[PDB]
Amino acid sequence: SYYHHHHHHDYDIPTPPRPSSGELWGIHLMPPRILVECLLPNGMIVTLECLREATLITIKHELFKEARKYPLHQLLQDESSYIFVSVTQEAEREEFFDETRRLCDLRLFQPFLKVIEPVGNREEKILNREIGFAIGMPVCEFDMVKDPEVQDFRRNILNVCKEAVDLRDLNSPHSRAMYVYPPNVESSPELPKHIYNKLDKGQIIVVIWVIVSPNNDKQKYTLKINHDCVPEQVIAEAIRKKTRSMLLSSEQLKLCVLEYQGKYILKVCGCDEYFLEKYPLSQYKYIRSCIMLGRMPNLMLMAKESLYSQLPMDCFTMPSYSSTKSLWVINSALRIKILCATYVNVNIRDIDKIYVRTGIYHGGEPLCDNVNTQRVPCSNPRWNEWLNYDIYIPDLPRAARLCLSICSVHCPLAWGNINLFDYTDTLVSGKMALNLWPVPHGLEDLLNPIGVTGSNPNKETPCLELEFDWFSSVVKFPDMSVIEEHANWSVSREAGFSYSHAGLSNRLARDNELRENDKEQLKAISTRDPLSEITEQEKDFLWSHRHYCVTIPEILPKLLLSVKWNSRDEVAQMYCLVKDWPPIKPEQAMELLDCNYPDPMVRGFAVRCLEKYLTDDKLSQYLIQLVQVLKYEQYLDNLLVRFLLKKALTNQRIGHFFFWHLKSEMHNKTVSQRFGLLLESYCRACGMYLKHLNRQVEAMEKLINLTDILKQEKKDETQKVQMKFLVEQMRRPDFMDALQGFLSPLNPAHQLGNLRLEECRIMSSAKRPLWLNWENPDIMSELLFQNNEIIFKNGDDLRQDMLTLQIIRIMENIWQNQGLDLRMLPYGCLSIGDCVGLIEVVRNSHTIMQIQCKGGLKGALQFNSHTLHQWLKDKNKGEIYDAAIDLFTRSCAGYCVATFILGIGDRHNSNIMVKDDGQLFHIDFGHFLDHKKKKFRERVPFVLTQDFLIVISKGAQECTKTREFERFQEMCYKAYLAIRQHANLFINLFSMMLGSGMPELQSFDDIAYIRKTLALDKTEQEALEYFMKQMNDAHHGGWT
Amino acid sequence: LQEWYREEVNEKLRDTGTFLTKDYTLTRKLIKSSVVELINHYRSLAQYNPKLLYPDNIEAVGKKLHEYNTQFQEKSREYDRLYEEYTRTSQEIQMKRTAIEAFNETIKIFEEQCQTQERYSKEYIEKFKGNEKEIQRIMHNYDKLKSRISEIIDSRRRLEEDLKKQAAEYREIDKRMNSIKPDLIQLRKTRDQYLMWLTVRQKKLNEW
Ligand SMILES: O=c1[nH]cc(F)c(=O)[nH]1
Repeated sequence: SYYHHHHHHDYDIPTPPRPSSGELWGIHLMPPRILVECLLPNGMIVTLECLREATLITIKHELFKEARKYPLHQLLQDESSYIFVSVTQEAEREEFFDETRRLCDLRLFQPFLKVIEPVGNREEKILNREIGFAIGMPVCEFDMVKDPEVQDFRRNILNVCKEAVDLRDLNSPHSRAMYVYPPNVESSPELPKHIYNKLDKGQIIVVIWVIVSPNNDKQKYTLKINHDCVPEQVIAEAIRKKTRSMLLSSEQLKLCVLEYQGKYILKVCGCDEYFLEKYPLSQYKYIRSCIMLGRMPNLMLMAKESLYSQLPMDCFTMPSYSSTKSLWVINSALRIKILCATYVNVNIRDIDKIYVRTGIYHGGEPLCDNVNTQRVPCSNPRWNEWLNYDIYIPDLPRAARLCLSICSVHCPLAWGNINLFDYTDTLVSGKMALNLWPVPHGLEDLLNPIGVTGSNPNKETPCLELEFDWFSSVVKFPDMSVIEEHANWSVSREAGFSYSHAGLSNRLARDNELRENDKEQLKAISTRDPLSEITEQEKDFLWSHRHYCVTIPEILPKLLLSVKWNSRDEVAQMYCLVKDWPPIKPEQAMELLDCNYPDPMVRGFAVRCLEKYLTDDKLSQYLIQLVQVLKYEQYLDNLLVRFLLKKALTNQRIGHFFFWHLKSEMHNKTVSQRFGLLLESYCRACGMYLKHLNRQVEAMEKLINLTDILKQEKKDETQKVQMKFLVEQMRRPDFMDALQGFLSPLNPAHQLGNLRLEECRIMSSAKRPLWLNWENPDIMSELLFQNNEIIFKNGDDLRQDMLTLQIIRIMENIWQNQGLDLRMLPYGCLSIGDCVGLIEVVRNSHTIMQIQCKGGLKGALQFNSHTLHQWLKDKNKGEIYDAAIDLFTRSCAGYCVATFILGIGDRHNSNIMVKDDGQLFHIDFGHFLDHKKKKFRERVPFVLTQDFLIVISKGAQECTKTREFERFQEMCYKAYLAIRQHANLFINLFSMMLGSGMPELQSFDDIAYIRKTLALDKTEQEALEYFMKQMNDAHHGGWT
Repeated sequence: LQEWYREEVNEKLRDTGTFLTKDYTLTRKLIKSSVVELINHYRSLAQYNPKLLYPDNIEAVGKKLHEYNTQFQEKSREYDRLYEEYTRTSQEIQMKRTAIEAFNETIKIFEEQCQTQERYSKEYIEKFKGNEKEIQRIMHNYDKLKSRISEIIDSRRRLEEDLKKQAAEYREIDKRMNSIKPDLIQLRKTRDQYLMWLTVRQKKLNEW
């Protein structure tokens, strides 16, 4: 009746990528006792029975007492003349020098050991193993790579690594402490106006702490100094007050201050942040949080020599790896012989016929795109044509590359791209063997130039080999000198053109006097965003007035996209404007490291901007974007790498995230080589931090293996059983070793001490994320947080969060440092692996659902709208109450605007959270720029229920009409516009992230959502009203 | 004058010569007295500037919007599922390939050990002649050593076959992706044209 008795005959009720194999090959967690064949110098095989967690000291010391009961005993030296070795799962013969290591921790492939004495008598140097571990592929895997570029990278990048370690031991040990513990400081000293007014005309109250003996007691010297006084001054006032006395004249104090003053430096109580240079205390982040949060700083006087005590000497060592012919001579068009793909996996039934579409490109393309005929279609596909490209060979730009793809009848099968010049500047000539890459999910488009340059290293893939026209000699690219001449010639040649011209658009005819309408159509273009595509008229317009455009530095990004790169005439002149163009702000410069600016002069310039302007603070903000932009660099060795590597080696807090951002993407073979090499270099030069990173790595690996077992074997068991298993395993010593003495990668300032397994637990989600809880082992744990806790989540792709939480952080600092205070809580989050990451826990906050499960009464009738307000009142009572609403009203307002602008997945009772103090903030954002509309809008994802509206207007009825809400509604307008004025950045940030394989960022139209939602094509008054309209129609009343 | 007359300009330029502040704009291979005057003429744009070929029910055209959308989004899952298999297989494959290299290297250490003992043992087979006591137990050890290398090459072989069975299944996955892909584009192209024929009624469409 229901189904018209239609049977579905097929349907039968019978019927997080993974898997990183663990302690032994094919098994996650090696059996608690196990058998291992020890192999001796005398060819004898004992077979020791060994505990999972026994050291090699324990195994050797025993093996040389169980080999005494086997033959040929006197053919073996004293054990100390020996060392273990075996095959690993990465598949190298690893000599086991650290005999304090445990058998589970070795990553053996099969359970066996072999004795030897150590060859390669520089033992020290065969701790490349430390770097190999940190990186998760062995350094010898690079020694075996043929390619000159890779080896030329490895040797030449050490130039940078050297100059970095120079800058560290310059004014040591201070300069060393500076590297290790850089001051955490806002880039502006100016203190925003709403922060000021929490100060009674520029005064904080601080609290210095001290210790005398044994280490036991401490003492609180509570100052009240000027917000804009420095650590030095503050160290004095503390020392004054410690040592005033009735047994001391005033002038006697002054001397006993001077001699003590600079024997001390300012710690922060609870974490390894230190105030180590001339900065107004306001400017240090810890302070500026304490102001905002209604908190009294807790600093500490630490003796410089008790700190310089701790810093070990980096000890940087150099490794064991210690005529042309101008392109412009070449007279012909480009041609390229195709030949034959082999491995082409297609149905001859379903699909008709197949060809090799090709093209030449520079980001966007400099000729008509061509193909070959649809030959030996499907079965054994072989062409042997010569594709003829209608660009003359002198008219190639430095950056240009062939893009190709095998298509069907009609949609693409496989793709691959090659750099037309090698890294030595040399036109590519001869035969090539190019293995293809599959087409991505979203990519319907036939050819794919934004994809990575180079062959796939996966052998078993469509190997489309081909030939390049060869001109009897190595064809290089012109010198700069040679390019300057041709620019000056093309300039003088242009001066004597004649009155009229067929397309006098490219040329002026106004000459040194341009019309006043024209000079302000340029600044009108100048202002427009990156995504507003430019009309040919306008390009030729810009391109003509190009020399006036030096007045308006910021115009450049446009100007470059105006040049035709198919005219070396034009291109050569551009190389000379750009040569010495005015440097620009970093926010505009970063546009010029995206895929659309592939030239090296351009990209050099853009680094020259960062070198000058971009600060270690603002670098650390945008690090993600700059590491992602490495993927668009043509060659391994380049200016951006040399910059980032150096900053990383200068500053150990950047260094830290620089490792993890690269290490994060090491699974992804499009960058496995590149990033590997870079990490190797960083790891060799960063000195002792390597050892700190090696513990963090070690820890994350144990956690990966743990959750892996939980998500495969131990599913279909009760939480109860799983939770036994978890604790049982954390008990074991290889774990207690591995998971206790280390730094949080979410922020390496926090230490992670012993694990309280009381508070460690598996969350309820089906991905089985772990709630881990460590002791803060700081001396002043008390004054920060005695227990540190963070969530490890194997199974989910963090990096969409990682970006949105970054974007939010930026919107906050935009808003707040423009004086207008909307408090966003961009909780910490870090991707460290395939779908592996970390999330900062925020204590004392609950999902609105929890609020309603609490305040729900007795018998399950219906939940109340006020419950939230009533739970929020129970927390906040007095002048307190009014302030808890202000906070709520302010955060709700920011999170309204941010959510809407980004279009992040719809918000509901289970992904909005509220704090005891009454701040509201979103978690678990999903897909960001409206990824779910690929299924069939301009959405409002934060739709303010009654609940919020009530709490917004201190508990009224028909709340939409109060003044309380007029404030709120104004904040939303003031916040929406404030972003809009910075909407260039937000385009550029999203624009730089296309290099990642984030499915929400496939290509520029994805990003184009953010235009309509900021309404950039309009004027501002229109946007306001569009925003009001969009806010009105989701809520059904309120916004005029 | 209302066939050819930014974001959804490009979405209707996707995959196809094609053409379509305060006047008008002409877009694929952007261009700023009358409107229908100038487009019929160019339908070669070289001679203007150095460097235009392709221009009843109501409620059961919208049930076809529900139907082609159930096809498409089932068809998309078919694509989205297989892409994962394709990658997992790729992954799993390579782990095997490494294991083979590791197996291989395991063997080479063991083959050398069966070699290593004979040098040092068949010096002690001849010196003194220990008698049948010493050499029956140096014979026992060597018995294991070889029968172990048997086991390893058994284990490696047994892997190498599986590589092929995976590798076989790998190819088969791409095979079917590449047949599903082209139909997926037309299922998608027609569901855009079907919704274009409907559009105002913007707000009635989300349920289908
Ligand atoms: O302008 C700068 N030059 C050099 C630096 F190290 C720096 O931080 N800023």
